[PDB]
Amino acid sequence: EKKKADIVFLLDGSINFRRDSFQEVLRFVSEIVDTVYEDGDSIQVGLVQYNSDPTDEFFLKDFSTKRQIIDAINKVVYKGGRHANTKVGLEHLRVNHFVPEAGSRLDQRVPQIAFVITGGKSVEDAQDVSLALTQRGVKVFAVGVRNIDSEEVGKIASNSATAFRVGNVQELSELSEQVLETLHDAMH
Repeated sequence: EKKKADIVFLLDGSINFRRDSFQEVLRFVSEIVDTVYEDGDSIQVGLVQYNSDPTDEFFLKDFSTKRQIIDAINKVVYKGGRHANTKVGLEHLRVNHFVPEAGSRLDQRVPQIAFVITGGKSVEDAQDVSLALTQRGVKVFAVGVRNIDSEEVGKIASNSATAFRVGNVQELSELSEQVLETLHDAMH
């Protein structure tokens, strides 16, 4: 009954979001972690901010309590940049986050979840990298903000149930209920 999962967040840090809008994404990610991580759960969290390049903020192995994770999320600094490349972002997760040396328990059939939040269409199609992760057992969650349509969010997400869309970062929290039920299913 205890929840076991490794969740890696991939956050668009480009100019698709303003700096203060990015802080609303961090707050949303913190709220997700705070409610999904119950007392006694074995949940690890890593986070990547990406523009044209990915930036490792922390790995699954780094922090071991919910409070350390939440404090780590609320220390990420918006870095900006142009041309958010979600394909390079997902490939970086493939190489550097869903591996044992980064703390991933993918080898032990522990649920692996990639949570993508993007505010604009990727300058490089990420459909094949997302499919390669899905076929390896990684569940890819995709949350498109403002300039993301149904087809782009469908290319990133593993399936329709893990594809979400909102009109702005302030609306992100109306997905909280739906995201957690889907996250709940993704650990069942």
